[PDB]
Amino acid sequence: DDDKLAAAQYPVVNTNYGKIRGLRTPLPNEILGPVEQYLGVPYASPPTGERRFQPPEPPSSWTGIRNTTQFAAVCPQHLDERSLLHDMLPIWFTANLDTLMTYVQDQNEDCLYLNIYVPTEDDIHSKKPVMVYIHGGSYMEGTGNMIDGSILASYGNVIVITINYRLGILGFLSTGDQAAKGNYGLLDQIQALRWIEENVGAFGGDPKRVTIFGSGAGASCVSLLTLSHYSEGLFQKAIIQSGTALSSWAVNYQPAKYTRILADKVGCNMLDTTDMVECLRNKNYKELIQQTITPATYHIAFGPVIDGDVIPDDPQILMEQGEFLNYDIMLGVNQGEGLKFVDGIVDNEDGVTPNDFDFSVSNFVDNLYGYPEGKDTLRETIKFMYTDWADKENPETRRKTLVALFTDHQWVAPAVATADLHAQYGSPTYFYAFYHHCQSEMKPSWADSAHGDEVPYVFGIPMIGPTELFSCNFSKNDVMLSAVVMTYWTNFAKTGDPNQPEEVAWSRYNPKDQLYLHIGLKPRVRDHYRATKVAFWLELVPHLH
Amino acid sequence: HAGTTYIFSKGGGQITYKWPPNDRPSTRADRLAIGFSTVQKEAVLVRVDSSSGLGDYLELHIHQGKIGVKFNVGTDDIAIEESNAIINDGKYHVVRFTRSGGNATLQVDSWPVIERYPAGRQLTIFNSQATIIIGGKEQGQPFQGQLSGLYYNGLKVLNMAAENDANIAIVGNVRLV
Ligand SMILES: [Ca+2]
Repeated sequence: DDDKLAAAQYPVVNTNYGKIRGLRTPLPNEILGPVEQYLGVPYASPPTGERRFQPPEPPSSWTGIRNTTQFAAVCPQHLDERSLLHDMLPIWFTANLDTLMTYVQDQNEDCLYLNIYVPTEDDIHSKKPVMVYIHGGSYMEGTGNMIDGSILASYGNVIVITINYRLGILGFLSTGDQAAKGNYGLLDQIQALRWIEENVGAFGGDPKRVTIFGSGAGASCVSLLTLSHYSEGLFQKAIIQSGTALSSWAVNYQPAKYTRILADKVGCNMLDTTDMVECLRNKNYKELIQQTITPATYHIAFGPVIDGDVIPDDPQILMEQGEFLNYDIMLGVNQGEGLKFVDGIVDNEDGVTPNDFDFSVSNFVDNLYGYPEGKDTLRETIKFMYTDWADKENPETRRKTLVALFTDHQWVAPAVATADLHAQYGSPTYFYAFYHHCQSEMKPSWADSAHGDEVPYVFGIPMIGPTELFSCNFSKNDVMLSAVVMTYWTNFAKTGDPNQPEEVAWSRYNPKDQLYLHIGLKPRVRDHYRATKVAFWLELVPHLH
Repeated sequence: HAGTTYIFSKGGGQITYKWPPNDRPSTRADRLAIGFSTVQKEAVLVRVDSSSGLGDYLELHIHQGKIGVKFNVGTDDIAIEESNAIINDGKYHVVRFTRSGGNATLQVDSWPVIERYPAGRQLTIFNSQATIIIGGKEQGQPFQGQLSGLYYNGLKVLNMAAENDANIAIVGNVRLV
């Protein structure tokens, strides 16, 4: 409010931690305004030297102005071109990867930073809502910086915020006791929200209208957050896309042993916890990550522990009955999340063969349900359930059934409880099954919408001449869908009803009816998404032992 | 009574809040405060009932002439009464309330802070707080005295009972002093 032009070219927003000077930028699209950008802003104090493996304390303070105009480095991550967590990342990553790494190089442990996108338009019909994005993967990778919010930010006139949070070995290491309780990542996340809660007002924001939303493995955090002593107050509505806190790879039940594999494999042999944690602390943002620690097929090595506090009991037991507050929750899973499940076993004809179908079910019952040694029944049941007795032979049908298992058993089936349990206790619960996807190379021609295909439609990339990451040939429809998507996502964040603030009626999910939304090219509302098959996994299965 | 006063009477005489169905908080901690004066043997004084399908509830009740709380947030029913007191006489008392999960804390006007800590392992949260039934008429056992100056999680129940704001529902033998 003095140097009119030059000071409105890149603004100057008073935080409680100083003044930050940001950056105004327009967008390429025709019907899309500019958006103020405050890239690389700090929400905590560098988890440095001492702090490492300890929860995050506030950021510091300056005077004058601070140039917040470029994404700061991200956390400890090393990505073995393969020998990563392959099977549960998002398709647009497990390949493409190559130059999806303009955000790899430039890694400093001093990493806790967030980005702010604010819409320029004057709403003089009131303070705009907010949307904090927890980015996924399998923990131990990634950044908020690879997804640009501005497109969403602008379209819905809502503030969008990507964050960076501690990662993997730096961010989730647990002895399982005292010297390193665990869950450091979702805790910076928590501080990100408590920073936001405090400051977002001074940009243009309404801390009573904060919505946290994630990409699946990031949705993990967002679902896990519903359940914390710590979360209450910092957000109101959550959108939980493509998975939950019950996925086999949501919660780490034995960081006991997987810290012992790394301890021994770093000259840190001491057999007393508090002695050992001071060892790893005095190693390096290096070394410790360059270690290959293999989790057990379909688990994680470094991830959220049930410590006793931040995560107080088993997500299943917490959800199972009480203990979350009341979150206005919108969750849903994509059609063929699994896909990566049928790797290699699909011929260049286009299907999977029977005595390859069987070895898959039996390297499923074998992997996931180890120990029961009943199983076999399970196995011959599992594979009875997932064969089409109309087209008993037809090997394309047998390919689809396979991915459809995994898909059911890792996202849909769990995402229907959670969706069931939230309706059960007060929360309004809106639900969606994502069917459409942008189709390109990397992702075969037959793949239905696989895990993580939901993203670019939620962030509006079809209003922009594609990208690395999202190298797909976009149509006019993809645009028209993203429009319907971002309006449903936005309106939800603005109110508690994707509909309300030229389309179809969504309507709330609620175990009597079970209405879901069928987000495809024409959205129609259906009911009981996969009932028979979800009821399989969540009923006659734990019926054993 | 040193606030927006309200009387209570013979026959049928009970009030009903109704939270807006999409808006049913559920907290870790509840903070009730309300100062009364009765003359009745058995009764129900107040009650938040959650919703349907939910046995979570919180019920101050005039059993034996001892205004005493009884509540289930999840597992078993907790209950903090002060079972020594013939206080149901017509006299006025300012009976406050604290809760953090299973841990709770009652305190009549100035006497001691009688508090329970069920050792089992209680559940932390109420669920779907919907309707606040001050009167005990719909419980089966009614109450005949009064209340005033109400406070509840920072939501003034009986300043808003006289404003006639949207959500209140007053059907009983009752007054305002
Ligand atoms: Ca409960």
